[PDB]
Amino acid sequence: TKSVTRPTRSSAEITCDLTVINAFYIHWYLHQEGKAPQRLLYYDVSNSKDVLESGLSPGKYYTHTPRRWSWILILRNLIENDSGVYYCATWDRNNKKLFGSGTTLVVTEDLKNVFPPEVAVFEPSEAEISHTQKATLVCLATGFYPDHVELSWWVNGKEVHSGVCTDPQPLKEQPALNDSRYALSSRLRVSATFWQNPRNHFRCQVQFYGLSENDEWTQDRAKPVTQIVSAEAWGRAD
Amino acid sequence: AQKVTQAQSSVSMPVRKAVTLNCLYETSWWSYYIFWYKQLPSKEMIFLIRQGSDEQNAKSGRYSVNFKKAAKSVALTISALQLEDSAKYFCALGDQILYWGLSHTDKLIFGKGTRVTVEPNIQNPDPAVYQLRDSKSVCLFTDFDSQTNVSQSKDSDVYITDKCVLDMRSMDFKSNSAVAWSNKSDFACANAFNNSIIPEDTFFPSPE
Repeated sequence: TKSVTRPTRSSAEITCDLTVINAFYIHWYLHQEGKAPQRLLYYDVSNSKDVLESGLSPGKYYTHTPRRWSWILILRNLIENDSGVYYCATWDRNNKKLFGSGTTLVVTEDLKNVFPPEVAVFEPSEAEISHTQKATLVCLATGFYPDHVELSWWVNGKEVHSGVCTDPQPLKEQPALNDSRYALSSRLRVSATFWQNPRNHFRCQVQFYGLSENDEWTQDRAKPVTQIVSAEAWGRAD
Repeated sequence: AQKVTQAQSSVSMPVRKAVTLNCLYETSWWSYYIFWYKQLPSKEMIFLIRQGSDEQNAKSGRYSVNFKKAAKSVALTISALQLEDSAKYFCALGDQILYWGLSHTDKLIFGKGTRVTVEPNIQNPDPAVYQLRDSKSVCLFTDFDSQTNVSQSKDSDVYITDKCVLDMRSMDFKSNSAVAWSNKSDFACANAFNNSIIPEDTFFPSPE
């Protein structure tokens, strides 16, 4: 699963990670939130050409084939309605249509709308430590756009997928605005004796997908590129 | 006319209990296929089961489809309903064009999709609201029964998330949790959850 953020009136590349046994026709689908997934086009591998659905402008979608098994869909003149999850698909001998991974696209008019997340780690309440005997630790990232974020817990230099939970989709700091920044929260729960050990290191790591080196940024502040932002804490003696 | 419609609003069903997803289609073709797919939160599209037009009712693993040919209705049913079964589910139709049979150029016709969020049944409810201190703060609502709804904040200045299921694979202990915070300096952890319906036995720490 990949994340791509692009400004309007530009080009975007969508990569297909699908492994195809027999390569004949490579289908492209688009899934937009609150709508049904639909095929935009498919690629004829033998004839090397694009077959577009009715109503689509020629030249809008182009699938490039750099290598034998490689397929990349290129979009032209990006508009905000191009935003969504793009899948590559193929039929198989089993009479099933396989969809390789997916990639979420977000197109914005102003590139000034992208913000890196501000992460903060919050120490467990002593009450729950006494009452429940288990300490709950909370990390939350705020003021980030677009929606693309990956939150990971790191304990003592190692990632822990157990005893951790994250919200399925981020909140909206400003529900009134469509381009408004997002807020996400996560939880990590460990035993009190493990939390009360000061040698134990706790770090909330958040992967953010921003601008690239090719993207131009003329603004005064720091360039909102693809960035890693972490907030760390140590165990309490009590 | 080739179409697929899923009317269902997001459905919530507890673990170990059965849930049924309704999908109805309209097709002019004599022979066809119906597909069900599972879309994970990571946006991974996964195949589930396929129902043939002239085939009998398809049942594979924990998935089962009730097929009514005259009614043009397929219903997917998940019996066990694990926690990992929470996903948006889609109903698809194989779309013919050529009259002589299906082609590899043909496409799927997708419904709007129906999201399924399973509720873990909580063995030992211990509803409480704890206040967490930052490193420089946040109120936390945990250990509450899954039968409890979480209503989002009325005030735009305060933010409230939804329930989140934590599972410790060691202790085999599962918990629901919610997070609420605000930029207000004097905001308190007693008032925050007022809009949501909460147990009367909910514990609060002695403030200090």
